[PDB]
Amino acid sequence: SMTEYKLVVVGAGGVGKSALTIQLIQNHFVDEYDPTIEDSYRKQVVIDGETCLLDILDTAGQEEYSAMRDQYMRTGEGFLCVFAINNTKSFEDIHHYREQIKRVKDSEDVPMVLVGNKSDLPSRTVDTKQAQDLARSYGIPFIETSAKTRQRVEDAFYTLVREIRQYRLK
Ligand SMILES: Nc1nc2c(ncn2[C@@H]2O[C@H](COP(=O)(O)OP(=O)(O)O)[C@@H](O)[C@H]2O)c(=O)[nH]1
Ligand SMILES: O=S(=O)(Nc1nc2c(O)ccc(Cl)c2s1)c1ccc(O)cc1
Ligand SMILES: [Mg+2]
Repeated sequence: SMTEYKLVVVGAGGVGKSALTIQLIQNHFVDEYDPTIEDSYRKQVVIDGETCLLDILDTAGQEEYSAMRDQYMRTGEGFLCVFAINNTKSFEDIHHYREQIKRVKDSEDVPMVLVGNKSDLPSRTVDTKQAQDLARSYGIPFIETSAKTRQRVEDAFYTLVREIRQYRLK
C-alpha cells in the first residue's frame, strides 16, 4: 500500500532547489551547495492518509538544449518551479521553465507548484501579490518557503503531490 510520485525541482541557479530538497530529506540547511550536482532523493511520507513514495530530482543545469532535461521532464510527474523572492530575474525565468515543460508534455495539464523561496530574507523584490497573480494565471498553487527556517518546505512538496493525485483523476 504505497503510491509513487516523481517530482522535479526546477528554477534558476541559486534560488534554493538543493537547499529545499536537502531540507525536506535530511532536515538541515546547506549554506553552499555545488550548483552542478544533480541527484535524486526518495522518501516515504503520509499525505492525506496515503503512504507516498516521493522520488525527487534536484536539477542542476537549466539549459534549453539538453537531452537529459528533456528526458527528466518526460519522466517527471510534477514540477516545483522555484524562484527567490529577492531575485526578480528568477521570477521572470519561471515563464520559460513552464513553457519548456508544457512543450515536452504536449499538454496544459501539468502538475506544478510555484514556490517563492528565501522568504526569510527581508529585502523582497517580488511582491507576493504579483506571484499570486502569476500563479492564478497558470491555475497553480503558490507557496512561499524558507529552506533556511524550513517554513512551508514539506507543504510545498506535499502540495505538489496533491496536484498530481488530482490530475490523475482527470
Ligand atoms: N536565506 C536563505 N538562503 C537560501 C535559501 N535557500 C537557499 N539559500 C541559499 O542560496 C544559495 C543557493 O542555494 P542552492 O540550494 O544551492 O540553489 P540551487 O542552485 O537552486 O540549487 C545558497 O547559499 C543557499 O544557502 C533560503 O530559503 N533562505
Ligand atoms: O532520467 S534519469 O536517468 N533518472 C531519473 N531519475 C529520476 C528520479 O529519481 C526522480 C524523478 C525523475 Cl523525473 C527522475 S529522471 C536521470 C536524470 C538526471 C540525471 O542527472 C541522471 C539521470
Ligand atoms: Mg543545486
